[PDB]
Amino acid sequence: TYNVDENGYYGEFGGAYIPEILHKCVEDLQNNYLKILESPDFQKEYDQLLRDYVGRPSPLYLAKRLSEKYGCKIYLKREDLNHTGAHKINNTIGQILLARRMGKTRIIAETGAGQHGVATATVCALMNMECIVYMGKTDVERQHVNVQKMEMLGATVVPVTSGNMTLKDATNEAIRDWCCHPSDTYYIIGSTVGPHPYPDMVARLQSVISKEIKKQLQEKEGRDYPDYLIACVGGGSNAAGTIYHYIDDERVKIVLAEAGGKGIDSGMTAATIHLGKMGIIHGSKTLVMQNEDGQIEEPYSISAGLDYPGIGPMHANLAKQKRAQVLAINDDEALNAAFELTRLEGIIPALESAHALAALEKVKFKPEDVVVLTLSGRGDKDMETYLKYKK
Amino acid sequence: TYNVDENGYYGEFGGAYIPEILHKCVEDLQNNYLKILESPDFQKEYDQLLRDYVGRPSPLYLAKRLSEKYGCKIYLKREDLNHTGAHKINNTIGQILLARRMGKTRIIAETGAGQHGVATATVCALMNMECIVYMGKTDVERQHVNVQKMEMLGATVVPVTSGNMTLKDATNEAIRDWCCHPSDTYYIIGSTVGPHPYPDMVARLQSVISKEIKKQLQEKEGRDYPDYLIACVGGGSNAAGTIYHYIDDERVKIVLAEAGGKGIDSGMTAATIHLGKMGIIHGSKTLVMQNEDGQIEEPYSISAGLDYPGIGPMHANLAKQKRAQVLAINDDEALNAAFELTRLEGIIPALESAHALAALEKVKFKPEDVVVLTLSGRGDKDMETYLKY
Repeated sequence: TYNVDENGYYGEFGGAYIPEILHKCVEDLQNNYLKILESPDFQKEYDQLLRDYVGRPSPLYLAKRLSEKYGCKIYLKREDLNHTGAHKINNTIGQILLARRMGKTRIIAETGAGQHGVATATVCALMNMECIVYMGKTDVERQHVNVQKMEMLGATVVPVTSGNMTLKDATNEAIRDWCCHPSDTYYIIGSTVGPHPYPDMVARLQSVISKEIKKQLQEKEGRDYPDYLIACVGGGSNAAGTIYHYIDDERVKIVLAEAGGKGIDSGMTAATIHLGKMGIIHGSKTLVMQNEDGQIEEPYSISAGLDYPGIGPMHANLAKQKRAQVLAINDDEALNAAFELTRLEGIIPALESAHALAALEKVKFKPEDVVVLTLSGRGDKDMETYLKYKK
Repeated sequence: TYNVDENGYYGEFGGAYIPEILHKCVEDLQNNYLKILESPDFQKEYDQLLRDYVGRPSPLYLAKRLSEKYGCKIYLKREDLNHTGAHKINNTIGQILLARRMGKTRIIAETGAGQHGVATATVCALMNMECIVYMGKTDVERQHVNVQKMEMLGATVVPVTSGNMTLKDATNEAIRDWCCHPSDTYYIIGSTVGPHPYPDMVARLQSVISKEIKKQLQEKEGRDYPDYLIACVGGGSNAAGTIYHYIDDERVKIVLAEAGGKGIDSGMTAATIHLGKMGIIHGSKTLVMQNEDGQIEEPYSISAGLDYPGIGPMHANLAKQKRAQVLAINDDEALNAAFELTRLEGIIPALESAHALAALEKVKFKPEDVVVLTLSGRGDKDMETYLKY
C-alpha cells in the first residue's frame, strides 16, 4: 500500500526520528490515535460537526468553461466553500475531537502564514478549550489579520524570538511545549508531516475528501473513480485526503503541484520533491531542501502556504515510486491560473490551489478523461497579492 | 397574504411608480417572471447550481455556546458558508437564469458596498455573459477590493457621479440603462426593492433559505417551524428569504434588525423603519429616510452593506401591521455581537449579520424557545473594522 505501513513508513520515508525526550508522548499518541479514529463515538461526532459546522460534503462542481478550455470533464472539489475557506478545518476538527477523547484540555499549535493557527483557534473557540499558537515573530509581524483573527477567537499567540524567528523556531517551541506537558496538552500538527503517527493521522482525517469524491462521481458519472486527481502540496494534507481512498488504484493518475517559485533553477523555489535530499524534519525522514552546507534551506513561493522546505513522507514515496506525477509550478503560472479560474468560473482560488489549476496547462487530456482537482481554498486571503500582481 | 398581492402591493406599499419609458420593460418582467420561476426547467438548473456551485443547502448549525449563553436553542442558518460569503449569490444565480430564459444577453446591476456587484459579476463569469456594474464613485473609492474583484471577474465597473454618488444614484443609473436597452439587457437588482416584480422576485429566489429551514428543523427538532426568525435588513432580501415560507404562520415571531448607526436620534443612522416616511424610491412605495426638504437622505451605519435610505415594501407592510418586531441596533451593539460570536462559536460574522446577532440581547427568551437566526454573511471583509474596535 501507498498508505502508511505497520511501522509508520511510506517505503523508506517517514517513521519517527525524534530525540529521546519525545519518545513517550509520540508513543502515547501512536497507541491512542487509531483506536479513537476508528471508534463509532468519534466518527459520529466528527461527521456531525463536519456537516453542521463545516458544511460538508463540499460540492463536486463541473467547471464547464474550464472543461471546454482543456478538452475534458473537469470537476472541482470545493474545499474553498468549507467554514474557514480551506480543508485545514477538517484536520483541526478531527484532532481536537481526538484530544478531548485522550483527556487533553490544553491545545497548542504552531503556524507560519497563520492559516493553521486560525483553523486551530477556530475549533478551540467552538469547544471552549485553552489555545496557544506559536508563531515566528517575523511571521507575526507581517500576518496581522491572521494574528487578529486568532486573538478574536480567544487564542494566545506566542511570538517566537528564538533562532531566525521563523516557522522552524515556532515548530521547535511547540514541540518542546507538548513534550513538557504530558498530562493536559495536545499538539495539533498542521499537515501530513511530523513523526508517525501524525502523517497517517492527518491523511485519515482529510480522507473525507476522497470518501465524498467516490460518492459524488458515482452519482454524476456512474463510476466511482476519476482518470486524474490533481492537488497542490505544501506538507501534503489536501493531496493526502484527495487521494487516500484511491491511492492504491493505479487507474487513477495522481498529479501533485509543488511551488516552483521563481523557477527550480532560480535559487528561490519550494520544489522539495524536485530538489530536496533525504533529511530529518520535525521528526520525519523525508525529502528536505538543503543548502550546500547541508542546512535546512529557506524556500520561496508567492504562496506562503506552499513555502515549506520539506514534504510529507507519503508524497516523497509516491514520487519516488512514480505512483504520482509531480510538477513544479512557478509563481507566474499559479497567478495566471488564478486569474483564469476567476474569469471562467467566477471562483477566486487560493494561491496554493492556483498551483494545482496551473497543472491543467501541462497535461494532454483525452476527451473522455474525468479530472477531479481539489480547490483547497478560496482566494479572499490572497486578494492583496492578486491586486498587486494583476494586469 | 404577507407575500405580494396580485397587483404588486404589500398593503399600500410597493407597486411600480415609474415613468412611461419604463412601462414597457417593467410590464414585460411582471407578466413573465413567475411562470419561469415556477417552471421545472428553471427549478432543475437553479437547484443544480445552488448545490454544486454555491454549496447548498447551507447548514443549520446549533450554536451550543451561544444557546447556553442566552438560555435557549439558537440555530444559525449558515448563509456565511455560501460561495461568495453571503446570500446575494442565491439572487444573482436565480436572476441570470431568468434573464437567459428571457433571451437577454447583456447583464447590468447596481452596487453600494460592492457585494451585489461581486455576486453579479460572479455569475456572469460562470455564464460567459457581458456584465456592467454601476457603482457610485464614493463607493468605488470606499471599496477598492470589491471593485478589483469585479474587474478580475470580467465585469466593467462604471463610476456614477450623479446625485450623492452612492447606492441610490447607481440604482438610478442602472434603471436608466435598462430602459435604453429594450432588446438585449436584463437588470439584476440587488435587493427586495425597486418596481414590481423585483421585490417579489428577489424574495422568491431567496425563499430557498426558509425551504431549507423547514426540512432542517424537521430533522433536528421534529417540528418544521421555530418560535423566532431573526434577520438583519438593508433592502430586505435575506430577511424576506428567511421568512418567506413562514410569513403567514403567526406561531413564528419575526424580528428584523435594522442599522441604528450612532443611534436613531444621532443624525448618523440608517433605521428606515424607525425613521423613514412614506415615499417613492426606485419606483417603489415604501418608507424612505428623507431630509426636511423631502429629499432622499444619505444613511449611515458602521456596516456599509446596510447603507439603504429605503427598505423593501414587504417589510414596511410587516412593520406597519406588527407582523414583525423591528429593532434598531446601534454600531456598538453590532460590534459586540460580532466579537461574541467569534469567541463563542469560532464564526466571524458579517457586520450586517452582527445586527441580527445583537438582537439576542434584546429579546426575552423562554428555555424551550427555538430560534433561527440567519447568518447572512461571513466577516472576513470586516476585519479592518473589527481591528479598530
